[PDB]
Amino acid sequence: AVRGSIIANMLQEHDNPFTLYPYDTNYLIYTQTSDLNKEAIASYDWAENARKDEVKFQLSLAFPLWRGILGPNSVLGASYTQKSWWQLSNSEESSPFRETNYEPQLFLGFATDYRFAGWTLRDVEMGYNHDSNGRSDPTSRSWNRLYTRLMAENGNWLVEVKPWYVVGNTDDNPDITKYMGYYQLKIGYHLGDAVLSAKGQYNWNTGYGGAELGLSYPITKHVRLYTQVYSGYGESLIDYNFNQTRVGVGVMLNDLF
Ligand SMILES: CCCCCCCCO[C@@H]1O[C@H](CO)[C@@H](O)[C@H](O)[C@H]1O
Ligand SMILES: CCCCCCCCO[C@@H]1O[C@H](CO)[C@@H](O)[C@H](O)[C@H]1O
Repeated sequence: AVRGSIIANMLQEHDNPFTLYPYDTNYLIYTQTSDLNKEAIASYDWAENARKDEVKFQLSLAFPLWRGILGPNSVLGASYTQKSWWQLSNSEESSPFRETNYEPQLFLGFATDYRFAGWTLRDVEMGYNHDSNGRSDPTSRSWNRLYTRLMAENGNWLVEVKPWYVVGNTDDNPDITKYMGYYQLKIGYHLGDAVLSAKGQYNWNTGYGGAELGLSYPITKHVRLYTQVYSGYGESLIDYNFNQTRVGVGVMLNDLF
């Protein structure tokens, strides 16, 4: 199976066409943020009654569009990642959604076997990424990136680097690279069935950035208990230039590996 190998997983054909493939993690946690960005969402009619406690979730799927496109162990794929912040408890304002980040990708991935002194480069993926919050001005955030995702493992460790280059219109947030940087590092450690993870981005030039620490353990064969702690800038597109520390607990399907 090869833990956390996204590309190798996509090559494994499913009998039922409706059985999709996981790309990033899939979870639904009840959170509590340190500070809520009302300044950015001031245009909303419920902005003032915004609660610091929100239901946060992430949906992430991969769709193999063409296997073996560039030889065996290669694939032309697509993926969809959605992160949503929901003011569920806020019954006073009809439980509105504060932000949703739609993140579809089109890539060319390869399942590899390169040795790096104990480590093994399992995935090499290169593609285009679109990320917008589907909002109308002034609360509209959006940016496009061309990237490369590398994944390597070493026993109970997993490391994934994802450098990128911004392409296209950045008018909705001209300085988004100031807070996001030029790459994303992800680390995962397997302590038996417990999975510890780290995911962050950092601009070494400006000093801005954010990080995410997570810990899961299986409830059953498919679901897991997940605890997350984000801290820094760029949690969501609307909060790309807003700093906050968020803690949440909930359920998770798949983790890093
Ligand atoms: C490494 C393989 C990458 C496959 C992703 C296909 C991206 C096609 O997508 C196109 O990419 C262009 C890049 O300059 C953009 O200018 C276009 O707006 C976008 O539609
Ligand atoms: C395979 C390992 C790839 C690591 C990706 C790191 C790339 C991030 O590197 C960044 O590049 C920018 C443009 O040159 C510089 O301005 C930044 O100072 C630098 O941090």
